[PDB]
Amino acid sequence: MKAESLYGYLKERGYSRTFEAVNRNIYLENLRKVIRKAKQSVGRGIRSENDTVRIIILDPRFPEPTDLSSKHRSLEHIIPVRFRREYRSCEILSPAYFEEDIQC
Amino acid sequence: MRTLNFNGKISTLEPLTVTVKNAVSTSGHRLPRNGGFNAAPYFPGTSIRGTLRHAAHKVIVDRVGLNADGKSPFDLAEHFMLAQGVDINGEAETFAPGEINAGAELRSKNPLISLFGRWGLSGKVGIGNAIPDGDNQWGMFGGGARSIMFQRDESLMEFLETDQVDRLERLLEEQAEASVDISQIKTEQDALKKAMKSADKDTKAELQIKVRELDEKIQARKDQKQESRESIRRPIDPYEAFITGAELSHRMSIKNATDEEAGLFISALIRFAAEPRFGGHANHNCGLVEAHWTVTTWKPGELVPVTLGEIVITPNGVEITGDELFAMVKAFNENQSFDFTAR
Amino acid sequence: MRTLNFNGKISTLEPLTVTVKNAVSTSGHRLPRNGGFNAAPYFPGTSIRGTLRHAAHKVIVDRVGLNADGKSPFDLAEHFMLAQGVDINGEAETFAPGEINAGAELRSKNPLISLFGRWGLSGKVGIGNAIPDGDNQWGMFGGGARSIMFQRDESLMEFLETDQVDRLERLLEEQAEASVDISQIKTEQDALKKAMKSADKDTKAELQIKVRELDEKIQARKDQKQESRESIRRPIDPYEAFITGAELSHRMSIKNATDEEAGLFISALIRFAAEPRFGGHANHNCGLVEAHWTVTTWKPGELVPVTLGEIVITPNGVEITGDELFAMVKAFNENQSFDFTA
Amino acid sequence: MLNFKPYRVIMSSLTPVVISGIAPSLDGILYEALSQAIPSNEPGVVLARLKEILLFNDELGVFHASSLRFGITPEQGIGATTSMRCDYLSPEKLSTAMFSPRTRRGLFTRVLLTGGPTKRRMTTRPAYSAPYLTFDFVGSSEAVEILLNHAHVGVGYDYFSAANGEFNNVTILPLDIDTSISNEGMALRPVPVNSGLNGIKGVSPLIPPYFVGEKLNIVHPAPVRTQLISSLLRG
DNA sequence: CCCTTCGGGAGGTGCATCCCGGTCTCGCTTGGCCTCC
DNA sequence: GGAGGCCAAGATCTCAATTTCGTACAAGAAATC
Repeated sequence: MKAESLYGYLKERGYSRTFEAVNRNIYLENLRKVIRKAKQSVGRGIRSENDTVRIIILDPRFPEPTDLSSKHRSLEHIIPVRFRREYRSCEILSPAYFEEDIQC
Repeated sequence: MRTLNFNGKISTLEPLTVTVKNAVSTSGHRLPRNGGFNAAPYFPGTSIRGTLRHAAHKVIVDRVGLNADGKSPFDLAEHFMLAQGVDINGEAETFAPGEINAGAELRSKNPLISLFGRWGLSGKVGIGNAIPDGDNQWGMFGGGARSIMFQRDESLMEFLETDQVDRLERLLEEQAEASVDISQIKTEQDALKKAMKSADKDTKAELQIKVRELDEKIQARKDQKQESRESIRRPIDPYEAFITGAELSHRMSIKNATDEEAGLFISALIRFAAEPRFGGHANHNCGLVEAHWTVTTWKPGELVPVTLGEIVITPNGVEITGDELFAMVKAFNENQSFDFTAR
Repeated sequence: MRTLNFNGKISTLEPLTVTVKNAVSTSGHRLPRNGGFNAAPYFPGTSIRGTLRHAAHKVIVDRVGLNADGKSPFDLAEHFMLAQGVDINGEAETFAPGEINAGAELRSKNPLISLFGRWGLSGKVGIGNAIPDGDNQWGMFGGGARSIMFQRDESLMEFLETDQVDRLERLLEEQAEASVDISQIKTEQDALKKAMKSADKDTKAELQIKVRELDEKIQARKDQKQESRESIRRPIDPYEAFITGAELSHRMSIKNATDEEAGLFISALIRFAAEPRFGGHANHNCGLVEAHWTVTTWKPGELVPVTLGEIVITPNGVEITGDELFAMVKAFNENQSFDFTA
Repeated sequence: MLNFKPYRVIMSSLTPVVISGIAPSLDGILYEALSQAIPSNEPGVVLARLKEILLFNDELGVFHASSLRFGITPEQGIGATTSMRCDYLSPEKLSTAMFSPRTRRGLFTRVLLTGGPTKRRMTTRPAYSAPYLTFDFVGSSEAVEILLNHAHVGVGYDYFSAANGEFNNVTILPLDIDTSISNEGMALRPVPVNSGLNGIKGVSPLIPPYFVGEKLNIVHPAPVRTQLISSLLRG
């Protein structure tokens, strides 16, 4: 209904964007709210310079380091820039089969 | 020579439906979708454009006048040229690419072809898709089931002679036996349709040919029914349609519209308002729509467009506001220099 | 001299489609995809660049106006120089190859040839592609069927005179029988394409020419139709477009920019907003777009973007924002020393 | 002059990449980006300012900016696509409102689009459509990231005109070993012949822009190089 | 101030269509021929 | 009589077919207009 009612807003204010467009805009806004909230969650981890936190993200949808085209790639921004190297080198609980594909 | 943008809404009076071969599949009848299975269905701009093109063709036929019996001077080739842009004679003047002012003479003397174009001639009129407003607003209408008339009311059975009553008996027994056999064959076919998913391309091939010959077996079983080829009693598959009262945002453009061509377009909208039917399933009165368009022109080089007027089509009439639209309609109506006849 | 990056979104008002030979195949009309069918389509930057070059050419034509005789001052040579940068009469300044910043005189006198280059003079406008933001923002739009008008509306038969009603009957007969004949020939053709897969190369020297002679027989049969060369009851193939209300990320840039060139570009955008159409299938109103471009520039020396304004093209109007963009437009409107001829 | 780190930049290729014989070097992309960022086309000053964001090998005369190497994922691979630039002489282009055609008896001489200097040029170029484009370079991540994200630069041929090889989602990951110039003696970018690095012989300037300056003999990598994206993100 | 009731029995079958009809092009030069300067 | 323009002719050929689906919550403070 936020998408529908916002579409009503844009329709009556004269802006021409279809309802699915407003759905997409609302989805992106919510996903950015999710990114901010998860950034807050990870910020709970480290508060003092001596803090050591083992963050376990058990969601399957958190983008893998190798999956740069993953749908929720923006969630990779949750990890602070400084700790992105350990994000790249991170232990995967349930990874997805890779191979040695000769066409490398 | 103005670029008229008709921006407006098509409210739906009776369900709006269309069967487009691409969208519909064996899963059922589905409306043309806005890019994906889980997408908002849209009424094709193709159907609206064709309906408006036939409305404009009828406008031109009535304007050119009807002879004593009622026949238009246009031949069949001209009617096809005007309504579908197809030249059956092949005499239609193909405009070799690079020809300056390609069809400017034809556009001047044929407003309808100028609007709706031809092969090798750009149609000034662009009729966009009608996208819905708000979630939902589409549903599976139609549906139901054809029913044996005599098994619903016995009073229609007093009108049949004994031989016809036994004919109905034979028809029903044949339908029952054919249904049982075809249902067994379709259960085997459905086992194959499950077996598809192990689609080793060779086994996919052989399985598909097996489904093909099962289909031929079904057709042969139905061909050996003396009385009725088709099962009389059968559920009607529902068709997806935009609900009654659905608001569908619609945008149309006439690029470089002369007053004559835009007058013809507005007259086509006026005549379409008499039978404002879009799409199919017209047996269920599907397609009736009331649509209101705001006509805005945009002088190139100016930051804002100016609203010439408004066209509202409702069951109570066609309301045209703005003197500009009236002047355009009158300019189209008062020009005698349209040789709609093929050269 | 400022590099103006127009970073912005194109919201699609009616489906946005483009026909590219490589993308389109026999399997159907598909958008350029940069990979397999599962890849993400993009609207070419070439189509947008050509459309905006056409818009700029029209702006130049209007600003120049018409002669006393009511004819554009541009001849075919000048028209093709401004429109597609091809020198037809071989009369153009063949700038030496190794000076990058060559043609400053032509760039000053001709801002259209400056923004969009000619052959041998690098253009200043790099118009990038409209990349979709989402995953399901394309679809097989169009599609339908060219229905025989008289088999849909019976009332249209009351207009046909009998000497044309029998002509219609003959046309339908010929269409039907020619179409079952073409169907049989196509069935032989696809059976032969199945047989190609068991190729031993003894038959293949014959099979492809056999296929070609079957296509020739198809063309002969189509020619045999006396009353209509092409079947009218055609199922129209769908074309792949970007969905209505598709948010496509668009990056456009002007390189180092005299106020006049940037003003010409902004005027071209203002004239394109009159008919904001990208791509073809204009019969279905395809291409109608509204786009908000944030005009950023680079700080002198520093590597940081400063936002100079916004170009919001919408059906309701063009909202040029930022005093500097207005200054560029005014500079282009003034400085009437431009000599677009040659 | 600033502290420079080995970085590997991986970006999503959005349009097919057209390679001008020699693989596009990241130093050329950065030179174009700087030419846009400092509004001046002089090679000397742009080069002088490129050294401040890229390491420059003085004894070798090349920038520490590896050539293009396509990152191919198990789902999408290096593909052969054609970058097609085609003249569209529309009816509106072919109209008296924009130009005065030469007239003969009031008929306008149609433009001969079939052939001749006024033809519909259908220029087809080979392009490579890989899911990812990768470069390696020894430089400041901040400046190169800003340039690649906001400067109007793509990978390949004439990104301004044809819009070839546009990219987004530029990701920079620091490397452990400098893999910009050399890797097990295999040259990863245009390097002079005398450097002792092996590869493919060619003629091109060592420093950008690669279309001005004497074309001296160089050894350059295979124009189309492919690596698994997993192997590239391993570091 | 009392005190809010247990239960009982939840379908049987039909029938799921037939059919169309899937385009032109064009990316080049060249001279032969046909009209104009 | 020379100079533009329209139109027909010229050798065979090179190649590959996806099969739809997002996202599923909590509470910070309060003289609110």
